[PDB]
Amino acid sequence: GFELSKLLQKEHQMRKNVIKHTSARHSRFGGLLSIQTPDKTRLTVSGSQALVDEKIALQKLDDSKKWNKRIIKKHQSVAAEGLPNSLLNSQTGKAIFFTESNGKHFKEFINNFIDSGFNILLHSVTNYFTTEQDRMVTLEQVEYLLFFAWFVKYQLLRSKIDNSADIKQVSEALKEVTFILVSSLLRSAYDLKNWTVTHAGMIAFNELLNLVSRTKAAQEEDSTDIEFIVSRLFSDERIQLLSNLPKIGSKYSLQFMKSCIELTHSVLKVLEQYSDDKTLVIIEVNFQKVQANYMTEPVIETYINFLERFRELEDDSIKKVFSFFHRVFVQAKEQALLFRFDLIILLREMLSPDGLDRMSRSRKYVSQFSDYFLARLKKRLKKSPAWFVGLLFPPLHNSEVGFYQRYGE
Amino acid sequence: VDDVTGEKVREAFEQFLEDFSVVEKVYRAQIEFMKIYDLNTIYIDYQHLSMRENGALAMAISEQYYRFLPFLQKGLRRVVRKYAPELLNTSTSTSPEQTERVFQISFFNLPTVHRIRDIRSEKIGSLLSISGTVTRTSEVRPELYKASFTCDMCRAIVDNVEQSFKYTEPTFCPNPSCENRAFWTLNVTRSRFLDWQKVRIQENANEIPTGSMPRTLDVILRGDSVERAKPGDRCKFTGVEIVVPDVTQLGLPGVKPSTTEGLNSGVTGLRSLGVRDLTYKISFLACHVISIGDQEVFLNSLS
Amino acid sequence: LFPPNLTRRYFLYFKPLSQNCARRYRKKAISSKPLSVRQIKGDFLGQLITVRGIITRVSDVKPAVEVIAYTCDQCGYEVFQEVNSRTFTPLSECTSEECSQNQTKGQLFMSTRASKFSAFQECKIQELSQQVPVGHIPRSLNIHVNGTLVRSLSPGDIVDVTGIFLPAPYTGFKALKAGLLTETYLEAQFVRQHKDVYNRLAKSIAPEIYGNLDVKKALLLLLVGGVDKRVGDGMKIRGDINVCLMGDPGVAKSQLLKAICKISPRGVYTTG
Amino acid sequence: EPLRIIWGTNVSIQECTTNFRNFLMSFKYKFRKILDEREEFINNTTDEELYYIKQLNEMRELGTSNLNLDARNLLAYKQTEDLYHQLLNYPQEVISIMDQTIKDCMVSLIVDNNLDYDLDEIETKFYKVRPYNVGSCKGMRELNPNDIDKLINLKGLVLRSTPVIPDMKVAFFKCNVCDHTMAVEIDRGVIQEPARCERIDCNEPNSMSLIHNRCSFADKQVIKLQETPDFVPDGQTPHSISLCVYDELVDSCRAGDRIEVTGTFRSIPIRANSRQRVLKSLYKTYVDVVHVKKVITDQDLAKIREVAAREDLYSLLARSIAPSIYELEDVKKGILLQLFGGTNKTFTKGGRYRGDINILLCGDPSTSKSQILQYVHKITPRGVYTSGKGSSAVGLTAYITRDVDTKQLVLESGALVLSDGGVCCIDEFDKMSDSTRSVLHEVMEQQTISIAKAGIITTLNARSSILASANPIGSRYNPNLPVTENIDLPPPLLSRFDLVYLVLDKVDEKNDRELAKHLTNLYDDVLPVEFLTMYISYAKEHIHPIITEAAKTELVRAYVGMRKMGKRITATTRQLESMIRLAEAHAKMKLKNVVELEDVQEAVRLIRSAIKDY
DNA sequence: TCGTGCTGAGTGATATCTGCTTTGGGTGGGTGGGTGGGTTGAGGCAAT
DNA sequence: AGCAGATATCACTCAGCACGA
Ligand SMILES: Nc1ncnc2c1ncn2[C@@H]1O[C@H](COP(=O)(O)OP(=O)(O)OP(=O)(O)O)[C@@H](O)[C@H]1O
Ligand SMILES: Nc1ncnc2c1ncn2[C@@H]1O[C@H](COP(=O)(O)OP(=O)(O)OP(=O)(O)O)[C@@H](O)[C@H]1O
Ligand SMILES: [Mg+2]
Ligand SMILES: [Mg+2]
Ligand SMILES: [Zn+2]
Ligand SMILES: [Zn+2]
Ligand SMILES: [Zn+2]
Repeated sequence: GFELSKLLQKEHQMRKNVIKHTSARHSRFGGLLSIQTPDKTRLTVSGSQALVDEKIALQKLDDSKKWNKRIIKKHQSVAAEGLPNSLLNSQTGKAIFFTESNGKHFKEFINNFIDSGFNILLHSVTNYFTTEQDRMVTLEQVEYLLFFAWFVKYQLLRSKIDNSADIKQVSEALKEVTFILVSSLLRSAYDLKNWTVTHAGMIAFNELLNLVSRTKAAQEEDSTDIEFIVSRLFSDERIQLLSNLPKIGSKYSLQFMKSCIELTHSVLKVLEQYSDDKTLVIIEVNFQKVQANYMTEPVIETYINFLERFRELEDDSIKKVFSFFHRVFVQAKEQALLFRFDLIILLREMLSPDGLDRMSRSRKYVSQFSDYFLARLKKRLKKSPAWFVGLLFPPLHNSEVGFYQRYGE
Repeated sequence: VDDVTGEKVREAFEQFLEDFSVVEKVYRAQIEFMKIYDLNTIYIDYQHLSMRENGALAMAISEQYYRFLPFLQKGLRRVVRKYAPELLNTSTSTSPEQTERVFQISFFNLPTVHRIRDIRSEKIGSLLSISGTVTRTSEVRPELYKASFTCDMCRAIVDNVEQSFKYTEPTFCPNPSCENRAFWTLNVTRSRFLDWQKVRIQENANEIPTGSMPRTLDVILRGDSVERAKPGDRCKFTGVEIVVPDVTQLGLPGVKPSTTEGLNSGVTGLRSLGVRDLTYKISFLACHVISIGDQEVFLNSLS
Repeated sequence: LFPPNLTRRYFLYFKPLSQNCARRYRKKAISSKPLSVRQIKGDFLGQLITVRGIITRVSDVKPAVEVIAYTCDQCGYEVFQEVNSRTFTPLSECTSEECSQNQTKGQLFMSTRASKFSAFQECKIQELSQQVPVGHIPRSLNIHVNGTLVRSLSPGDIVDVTGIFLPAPYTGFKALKAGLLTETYLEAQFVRQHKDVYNRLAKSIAPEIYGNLDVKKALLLLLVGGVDKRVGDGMKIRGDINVCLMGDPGVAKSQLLKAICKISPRGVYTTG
Repeated sequence: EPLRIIWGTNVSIQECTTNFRNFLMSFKYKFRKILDEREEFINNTTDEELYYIKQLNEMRELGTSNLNLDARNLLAYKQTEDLYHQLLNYPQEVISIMDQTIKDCMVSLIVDNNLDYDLDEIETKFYKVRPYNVGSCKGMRELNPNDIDKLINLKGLVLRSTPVIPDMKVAFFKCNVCDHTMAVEIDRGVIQEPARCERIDCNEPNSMSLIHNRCSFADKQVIKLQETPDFVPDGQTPHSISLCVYDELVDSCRAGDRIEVTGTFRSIPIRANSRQRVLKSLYKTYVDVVHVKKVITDQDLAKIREVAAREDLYSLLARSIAPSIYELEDVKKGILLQLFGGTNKTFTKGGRYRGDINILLCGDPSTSKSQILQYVHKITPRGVYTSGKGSSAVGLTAYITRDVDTKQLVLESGALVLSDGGVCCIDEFDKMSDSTRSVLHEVMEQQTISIAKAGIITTLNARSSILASANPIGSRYNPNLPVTENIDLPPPLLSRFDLVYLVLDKVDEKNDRELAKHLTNLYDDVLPVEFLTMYISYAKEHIHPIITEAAKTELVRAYVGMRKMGKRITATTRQLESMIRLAEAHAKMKLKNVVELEDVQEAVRLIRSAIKDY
């Protein structure tokens, strides 16, 4: 009942925001508006809201347009590869509605399995599969990776909630045999252009990085043997791969994008934490070099694309996206990247009364970022009038002027 | 995309039907009663609903009954499954035809009773009660509920085609190879029909303003509520106020489409309505009817 | 850029040629010569003729559209359309230069504020009794009134309507199905409208009858009907001096009835 | 900057908005008083206090939204004379601007006054303005094309009103592929259906379905109006105009009611046929109405109690009933007692005993009998006027008819049914159909009307009193013959009336002279008709007398004495129930809850006087 | 890892042709209905 | 004449490779 009341209130706020777009009188009342452009030409719009408001007038002008630019989406049927429906293609937010008793039974079963034999099952499976890697079909790779990722993440969540049950039940993920198996699977999937196995390996690697971060948080002296693992896993080739993932993410499904984003977040988190804590040797790790590696037009594009779908995401995805944006804008000072129009339009959509609920921390992040971005954009525009034109177009790649554009000096 | 709010309404409804008590359980016992006698309709007192959950559940159902009704049925089936597994299936040799039961939810005891003259468009899709005098009753007809079709070309089968106010047919063959789009034949053997009756009522004479023509309304009865109102009776109907389109306009197989002095102009712009317009009519869908106005067998009846 | 009729703020009518003027100049006045409905044949179509008869029906004044103004949601320009028929097809697509050039598909929406309308009234004129031949049924002719001539014709008035006899072609499938047979009407242009005290009054009520002084005085009293009906207590004494005449056949009851009804302004004659 | 202008004019919307806001914020009725040349009637409190601010505050307190605006007040203010002219010329845009401005000021009041009133409730409401008094009222025959799309005033009589018609406002669409929903507004009745799903992930084209029952609708109603009788120049058939009312104005005026309507004169094209976009040259005119006008308290209870406390209440009521009728005190008293009526008893084990009183007014035609019925109608809160064998009247019995308007079967109730709880006056009882007589007998016996025709089996309550009038067979009532022969009615039907009055115009010099004096003068306080009706309603609604032991003894003794008078039967048991009802009615008249000996004494006397005539 | 074509077949889309049917009236019928209109005059029947 | 369904011929998007930088 409490959740139902909260949802009803949310719908009430949405309806209230919708009300401003509806006319009190009936449709056939017949009010005609004339709006004057900066040049002396008058455009005609219909509707009471048009007369009473200007933003509504321009929105109607836009909306009334008939011509649509073609959008081509690269859709792959999961049944084609023989895989079942899973987290890879299931829409984000799709929730299995358990009953209380059934949920309790399922949680008890999973907890007992994780405390009894997850370690042994993972060890046996990893041995059998690394002994017979080449015979793997796509289904087995996806299956192994998804099982590993799901159970590791569930144990992490339960450890967070309950102080008793702890990481030592899923400690077998840390061991190097499983780690190298997962890394080889992901790298081969990448190389052969098998995007579904790529996605599964992405998820598994994200869970592994979160796990290793928790283990380091546990004890440093006991985590020297895990500093070894961190050094092994952040190999230059792997760095390159991880960096490349985001750049390609934009082409594929939403879920791909989200996994890319999350893995990026985890990678940067571990990199920064382990650079601050101590020195890293793979070849010493230069966190700034990696960071820089992460700063290019495809990455940003990817991010933008993912953020466009903000009415279906939770607050965590928005928080990660804007953490990345903060890294870009402030820490990296690569501001030219973000001086685009996709971001401006999307931010207007986010901050509009109809876009995001006022009572939300996501709106707080968006408002802070928008304030900073608008301040810096105003300063740049005051400096260089050319940037008004510039905004419209991708960055120039000219030796002469490129620097000037990018940094203003 | 799932309806998050609708699912929570189903979750709340399941608790109400399973835990409400007044001290024996009221609706758990009622579900058992329907199991023994093999009854479809289940009666819920609206007064009881308002008590549980602070009244949020009752208020949500009241405003939006058309929207949340499908989710209420989902919740009822789950509770029926847990305690009366055999109730889900419809009631010498093996019978091959045993389809799922079509449960009907009937409400009553609403706080307010409206007049026919008090009906407005703001309450469309809301649960409310009205009172009137029955004038005319139509005969009972079978109404298509869940149609099943077979492909002309490849003989493929399409099932569970929900029907709107008009006749509906598939558009896309489920066969990858097959190209059939607009060539279908209905299959009556696998289809499901429901009882349907049209009742015409008018406002009571006492409520009629002096020197005024009585107001009229159309009430539709389904399932067990059929043939429960006779002409001349004064009945109290509880149900949902709906709006009925002009099915003609929408386009019907084999049907050529086509007070107010031409000022009743319908809505246009639809694809279906290429150059035509759509008009609307207010009707009533009732789920509960109350008509205000040998030795061994007899002995058993008495207490 | 716009039709000339759109900005016109006047109406034009033709006054027939007076018989006196035509005879002064040795000419025949066809236009002003009265004609019956029967005498109006198909060879008179398209001419200025006069009709004599009694109006039997007049419709309500309604606005007839002549020029229709449209608007473009995208362009911002105004389009116009001329209507000279019973029916018209509305515009759907913009035809402006800007629209065409830019390829923008803009929808046209009717605007009644800037449109031009003219008052319209349809009347029926029927033959007079003296104009029908022997053993024939009277005929009627339609009349169309446009502009300021509206409200110049009322039922029951004998008039000399001058107008232009024109056909009314059908449109669409009706046109094809009808054939060569055409309806007709008259475009109204000019309308000419045709036109001791007690004892003396009593005797003058009905001179043709033999002297019945008392009955005539009673008829005068009924006709004047003087009364003060202002009780104000809930009812008021009836203000009508009703008169009833009863007698054997032979008295001129019908003559008194007809005369007293003719004199009265509101007198109505009916038969049981 | 974008500058918004009303199409076809040069008036700025911003200027109109600010002018209207200033007018609403600061305006006093003293400006109207000076404008109307009534400056010397100005007081110091009401005329110097803000008017529309108070109106808005009261509207917020009561939760209403509609605001009534007097157009003359705009002229009363210097700024808004242009706004008044624009409203007269361009009503639609000005009205929309006024609605938005009203909402803006309503929210701004709470914002500035930092009141505790909830703001979310205000934000979700729709506000409207209903201007009136926009100039002299024209006639339905004076509406030319020049008046199109302009604000007009029209007075007339309502003739019919169609049922509520749902008018679409917002269209609700659903995706067939992803179960995604979106609402699209409607402009000029055109649904703006999406070409494809708005979801990035789901871009499925041409897969949107309209859910009819999940859309937002409005109330519409069409009303036919006829010009007032004075508008007819010669006496021809009056013309009529069609009206449209939306939202609150729906059901704001019933048939037969004279109203004044303010609205916009509009023209709409009519399609030739249903298949095509083709339109008729001739346009249809109608009025978009924006405002419609139609042309018990503690103090009331105190006045009623004061009147009841008066000693000569009976005579006062008798005089007030029929001021214009001379020397019929007994008939007036009987009519008063019938109007107040007896106590209705709802018995368990016994059934139903009627508390109504029936009176028959028979006698010579010269005497005043129909005027008494008209007075009774004017006084009774509920009742109908009917004459037996009368086509003009609706009818005395329920019947099944056909609704010509709608071509529908409708059960229409008769005059007796419509009089439930009131007094039904039948002017001409003598001439009446056999069927009607049987219906009257059933009504006066069972108090219900039963019909079993047209497939309908129903019973209608007819708990109403009857006050009928009758005339003799010939030119006068012959005293020699008995009443039954003279009235020419069945003895059974004539024996059911509690009181039978024989008002006879006997030729007496004194009586004739006095009647002549009264009649010629027509060319003891009296109560107003309205107050008498209110008193009767209150007495019939609240007071319920009960019989006491003394009343029982008096009734028994009176009945025994009446029976002992007469073998001839002087009285029957009906003469006892009639006395009981009359005593209860008299007790009701004095606002007493107990029947005392005085009421029984009055009852025996009224009953006896009628019996003496019999 | 940017820029500039050359190739390219796939995935559209929109500019472009092929067949009803209609009004209303029996020069489409009564296995399309009579609550989608027409419709005043004669005729037979029951209650009166 | 107008309207709804359909054919077929019209472009445009992502796809990817050779040179050089
Ligand atoms: N006083 C009279 N002087 C001259 N002619 C008279 C007189 N009275 C009656 N008539 C003639 O009587 C003829 C027939 O009578 P009329 O129709 O006037 O009245 P009526 O006899 O009362 O009628 P009805 O026969 O219809 O009852 C009329 O043509 C009228 O000319
Ligand atoms: N007591 C009276 N006081 C005043 N007026 C009286 C009285 N008695 C008779 N009249 C007059 O007698 C006339 C009777 O008119 P009314 O309409 O009442 O007649 P009625 O009873 O309906 O007649 P009928 O039986 O002929 O139809 C009226 O003018 C009324 O003024
Ligand atoms: Mg005669
Ligand atoms: Mg009378
Ligand atoms: Zn098929
Ligand atoms: Zn245009
Ligand atoms: Zn969709």
